[PDB]
Amino acid sequence: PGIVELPTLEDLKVQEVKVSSSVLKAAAHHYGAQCDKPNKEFMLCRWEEKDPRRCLEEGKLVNQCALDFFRQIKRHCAEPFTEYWTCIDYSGLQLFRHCRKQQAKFDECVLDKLGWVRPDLGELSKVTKVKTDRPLPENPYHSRARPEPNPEAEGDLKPAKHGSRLFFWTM
Amino acid sequence: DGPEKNYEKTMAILQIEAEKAELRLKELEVRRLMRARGDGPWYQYPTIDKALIDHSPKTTPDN
Repeated sequence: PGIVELPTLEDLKVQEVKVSSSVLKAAAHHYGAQCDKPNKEFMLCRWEEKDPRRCLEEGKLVNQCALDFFRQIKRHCAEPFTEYWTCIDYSGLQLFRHCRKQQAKFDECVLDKLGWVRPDLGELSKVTKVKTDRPLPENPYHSRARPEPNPEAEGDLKPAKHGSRLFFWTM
Repeated sequence: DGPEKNYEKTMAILQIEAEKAELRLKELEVRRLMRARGDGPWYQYPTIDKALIDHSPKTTPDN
């Protein structure tokens, strides 16, 4: 019994970034490097509040920053990125292994056109510290008041009054 | 021996056994109450310990 509150359709009307999974995979490392702040803030909100109905604005801002990143890569390094993501898309598993020359062209293009460097191995998987300004959810699980603990057992022990007190056994 | 022998001995025996009797009655009543409500040192029943619960951030955010 209650209300399943749901934000109206207007709040979740994001611009809906539209690139295929192969295109996303091609720009994975550079996007993670130069877009880490919105992703990290949004995910910390998601993990702390534990309520996607609450951190929708961070979901907006992450999409805004992703679209800005893709607009920059469109404006500066369109051709190498296009060839690289097409060559990634050809593979069934989308492995970076086969596509290394196009990766080199894309990397040098973004390095000398947008000042970017790909993260080294394992750099993109380190736990980061975010400087979010939202408060800490006091009751993320919405837990009710806990039952009071049972009365604690304490006190000095003396011999049982009149022994066992079990039938004729006096002692 | 004198009658005071039996008199004082019966005093002690009667007092001790009366204490035993109403202690047994209190035992029965206390056992009934503690089994009915459980707000007592005994008749507690096992429950899952909380320290087994893991609180580390899982793969799914809103676990």
